[PDB]
Amino acid sequence: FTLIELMIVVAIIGILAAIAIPQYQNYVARSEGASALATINPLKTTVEESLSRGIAGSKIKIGTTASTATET
Amino acid sequence: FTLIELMIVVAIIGILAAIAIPQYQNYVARSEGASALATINPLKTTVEESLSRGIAGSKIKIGTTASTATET
Repeated sequence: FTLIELMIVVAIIGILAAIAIPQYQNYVARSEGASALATINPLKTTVEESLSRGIAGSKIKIGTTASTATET
Repeated sequence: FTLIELMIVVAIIGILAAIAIPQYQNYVARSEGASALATINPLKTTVEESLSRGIAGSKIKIGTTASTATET
């Protein structure tokens, strides 16, 4: 092992560092907003259809309970 | 003091002389060459490292002046 060998390794370590890391939280925030909008968008169909069929607005709830003829 | 005593002394003086002296300047020259090579060998590491880090070749000088970020 020579000192030139180790100094070249140190220089290449420094060069391999310093790689600029761009902003990434904006991408995550935008994806979260898109996911939320895509999650709550189909619920417009449920509310509108239930209101069209006469189901009371107070009877339109959120859950996995089996919807009856009066509750959705 | 006898003449035989002094003649034995003279003979032993002559015998103690005449000791062949081999060549010795070759050893000194070889040691000087080795010392010079060992002196200038580590300077290869300095030049190569400075060139690797981007320091200009004209800025790589010899001296005890404190090396800066641009001069070595």
